[PDB]
Amino acid sequence: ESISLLELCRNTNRKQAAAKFYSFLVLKKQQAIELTQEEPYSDIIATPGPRFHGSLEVLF
Amino acid sequence: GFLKLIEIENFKSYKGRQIIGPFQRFTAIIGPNGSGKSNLMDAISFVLGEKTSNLRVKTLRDLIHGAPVGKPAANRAFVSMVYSEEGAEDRTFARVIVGGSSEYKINNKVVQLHEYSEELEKLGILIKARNFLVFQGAVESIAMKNPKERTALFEEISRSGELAQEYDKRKKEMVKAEEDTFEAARKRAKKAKQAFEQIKKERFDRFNACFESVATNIDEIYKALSRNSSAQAFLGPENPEEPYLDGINYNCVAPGKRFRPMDNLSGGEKTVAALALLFAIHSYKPAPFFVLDQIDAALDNTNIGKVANYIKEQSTCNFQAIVISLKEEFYTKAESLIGVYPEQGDCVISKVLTFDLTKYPDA
Repeated sequence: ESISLLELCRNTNRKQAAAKFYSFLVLKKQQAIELTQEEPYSDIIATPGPRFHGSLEVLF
Repeated sequence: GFLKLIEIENFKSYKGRQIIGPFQRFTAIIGPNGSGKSNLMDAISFVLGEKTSNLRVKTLRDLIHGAPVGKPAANRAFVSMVYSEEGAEDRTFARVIVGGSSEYKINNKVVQLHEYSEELEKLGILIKARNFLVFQGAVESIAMKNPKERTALFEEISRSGELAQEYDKRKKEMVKAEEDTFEAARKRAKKAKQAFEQIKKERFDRFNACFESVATNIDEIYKALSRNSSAQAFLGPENPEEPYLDGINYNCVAPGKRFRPMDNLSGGEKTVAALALLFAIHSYKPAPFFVLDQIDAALDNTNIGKVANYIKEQSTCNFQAIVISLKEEFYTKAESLIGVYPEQGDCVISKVLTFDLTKYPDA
């Protein structure tokens, strides 16, 4: 499955949205997720990474 | 104009071809601990003509992805800057590593470094002076300069210091000719001081043109950084007639204190006073964009928001701000975020993501 950053940030304020974006970077570094972004400023989609096997729902 | 985007190919950890940006008027580069952010700073320095010895390598070839460990991804690498300007076509400035040395290009036309530097200078980008860069530790460096070290800095940035030796030598000749003084001796002394007053007037005018601009701007900057109408900042030459000969005094009225030399301040108060001087100095010769490498590392939680809001305000009109930032209270003031992350590989791979913060409300 997959998680959309823009959907996670719906209804958030600037500091909250920035922290969720930053969490994507950290979770990618930790290999809990993989990231795709089609073009600059498009949605950013997380999918399961090699180093975490639970659910993505729980990761956020 | 504007730094619109950076295009990178196989430069340090930026494997493959990558678009960095587009940049907004205020963009923060952020990411978890890693080679990526500093490598992106190096890419910006590199495309703006930085010397090999200042790019954390011993050979230009080692900037190619994988070259440091003998596994180069390619025999070429490049960084390209797209510079935009309202009413004009975009201009592209590129530096390519070809055969182990630099090839400079403007709009894909190969040029020599002299012309590359000249064309950037016409845009307000001074690659030898690095007027676009606030290096890590620049705040603390300014904070520690005594009055005479301030005068040294003003002579450097105003290019009045380029007239120092001629001033000293013309003054030496004038003193000799005056010491001698039948009528021809009077004539030689008169011409001696006239030629000296010429270089004195010229050194004064170059110094004064820079200093008076910085001195005129520093008060409002210090008020804006302090977010306090009662804060006051003052620069003054110890020797008004010839400021280059003595120190530049710097007194502040911190928002609760009394008129005192910046020396007599401490903590975040002295940091905000040093920041005001740093930004006032950069308001002379200002580049169209300003790259602040981890300026927020020098800040604590009593003034990080104030400095971030100052950059936010200035970025709407006076310059484009590109900040490499570790602290959320600073980078959440930006319009967009460039997030750097690592990818697993034979060598460290860096990639980026772009995020628009303007879509969301404040606190």
